[PDB]
Amino acid sequence: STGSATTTPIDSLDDAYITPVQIGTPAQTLNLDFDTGSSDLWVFSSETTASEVDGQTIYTPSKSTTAKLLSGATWSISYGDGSSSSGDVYTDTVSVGGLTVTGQAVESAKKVSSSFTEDSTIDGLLGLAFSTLNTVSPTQQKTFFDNAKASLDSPVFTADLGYHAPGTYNFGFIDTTAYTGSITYTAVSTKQGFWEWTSTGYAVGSGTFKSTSIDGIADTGTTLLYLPATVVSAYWAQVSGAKSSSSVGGYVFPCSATLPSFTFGVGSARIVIPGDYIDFGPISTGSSSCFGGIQSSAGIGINIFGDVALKAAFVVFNGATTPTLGFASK
Repeated sequence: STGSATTTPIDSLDDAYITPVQIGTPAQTLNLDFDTGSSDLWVFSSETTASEVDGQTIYTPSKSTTAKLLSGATWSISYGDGSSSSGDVYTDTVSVGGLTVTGQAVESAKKVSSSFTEDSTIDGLLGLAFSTLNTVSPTQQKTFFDNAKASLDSPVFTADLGYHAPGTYNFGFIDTTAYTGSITYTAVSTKQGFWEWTSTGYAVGSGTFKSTSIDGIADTGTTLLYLPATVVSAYWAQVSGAKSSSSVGGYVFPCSATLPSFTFGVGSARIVIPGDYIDFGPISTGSSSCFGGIQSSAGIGINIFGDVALKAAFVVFNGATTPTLGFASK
């Protein structure tokens, strides 16, 4: 089997991407944030505290003939940005882009943090990291990909995120028309439950490539590119007037700037992030100070190849017995 679904930015800045997902019978379609950095499929639901729902589409298990309460199971998760959610668990039929899993754990939110309430466009998350990170207790549950894997034509999914445009998540096949040149594959460590890999270095604009190992995660659920402070300083030093602002919470730059590209290494291959991808616009409405899309990972504790990086590439998440990551230009 295979699946193919379009993923769409939630706003003009590509702050996140949503992908329609069919849950239950009859289908209830919710727009979920596909997150390769976590492993819970959770949704706004009829059980969510009413004051914490503000425009989201909810899953109502009582209207689904295939929903079954997973007795005794609860979940609770916290994300890198400090947002959180928690609740109980149903199993139900879940389809993405024509690919169907029966008995998928669908984590129903009783509580969500303000950040989620305030984003009317995201109806939940669909985790695509390794199932070892799943938070369901007392019986840990498998991700959608883990459940689908054995049925897929090939045990892979691909992320093809757009810059200010829709893109695609494919399950079970590699669309050879969706990228240019070759896909370069690189080793993955699953020891922390993430798609963790080591980039071979970087360049700023037309500068010389610096060979250096940068360990980090491929995380579709993180907006920006978070890298070591040395790397980030070298990038922003090439932008006149750029500075790290403690009050704003990272590097800002004059909105009148033309940003240089940033290149990252995948083995001997190179992925080029155009400068425009690094512009996240005014820090507040009407400001001439703009927020940068490359930020320091110092104090996160891990480097994160988020959407800013991933949207510059066609990315293969290879879930073979020994998982790997593949990157191609496009």
